[PDB]
Amino acid sequence: APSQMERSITTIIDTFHQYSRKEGHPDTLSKKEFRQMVEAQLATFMKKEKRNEALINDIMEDLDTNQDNQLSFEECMMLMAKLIFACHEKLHENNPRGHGHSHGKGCG
Amino acid sequence: APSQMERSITTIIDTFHQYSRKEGHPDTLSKKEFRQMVEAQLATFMKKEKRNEALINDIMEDLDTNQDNQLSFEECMMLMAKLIFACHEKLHENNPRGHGHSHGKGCG
Ligand SMILES: [Ca+2]
Ligand SMILES: [Ca+2]
Ligand SMILES: [Ca+2]
Ligand SMILES: [Ca+2]
Ligand SMILES: [Zn+2]
Ligand SMILES: [Zn+2]
Ligand SMILES: [Zn+2]
Ligand SMILES: [Zn+2]
Repeated sequence: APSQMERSITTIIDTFHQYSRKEGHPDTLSKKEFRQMVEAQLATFMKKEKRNEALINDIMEDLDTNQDNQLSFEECMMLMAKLIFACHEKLHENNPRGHGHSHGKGCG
Repeated sequence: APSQMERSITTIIDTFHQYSRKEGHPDTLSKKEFRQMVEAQLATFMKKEKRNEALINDIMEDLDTNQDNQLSFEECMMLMAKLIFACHEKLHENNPRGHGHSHGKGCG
């Protein structure tokens, strides 16, 4: 049976395809598809981005490294990598040591 | 509420910590912790590695880029990146177009 780790990897890919298949090339994200994905799937991790079209505009341009106005899977995974690392760092910030009790924030 | 994508990112980090916290430094994987994680969490994605200590030995040495005999989070995420890309490619191989029906293999 698929492990928690394998399920998580598959779900990341499935989520990308849920938005990439809507219009244009079915394996790339148009601006509209990327914004939809960010607002629906990263509304907590990218809370300031969902309500701010401005930062989404910067991020699309940063990720679109071949300047073809769509995000390939490989281009979009640069964002996933940044999010994973940021979440790891924030998880540690929210779980300080030495309090003799647990914390439950996770990452934000 | 956390999205499927956010849940997947958190679960990846939680799975790393489930094995990194067992011994030694609580935020790095010893050889024993890494092998345990691979055998328990990547038994399908890395099916040939779980039953083959040999390939796990190569992978640990490839990932341990500072040669300190443990995998940091950053070092271990190089493996996660390779797995995500490999799963994406295999998902496409298992879902050929033009058959007029669905396929259900996912990635392996
Ligand atoms: Ca598309
Ligand atoms: Ca592009
Ligand atoms: Ca450890
Ligand atoms: Ca190391
Ligand atoms: Zn794809
Ligand atoms: Zn506290
Ligand atoms: Zn950690
Ligand atoms: Zn078929």
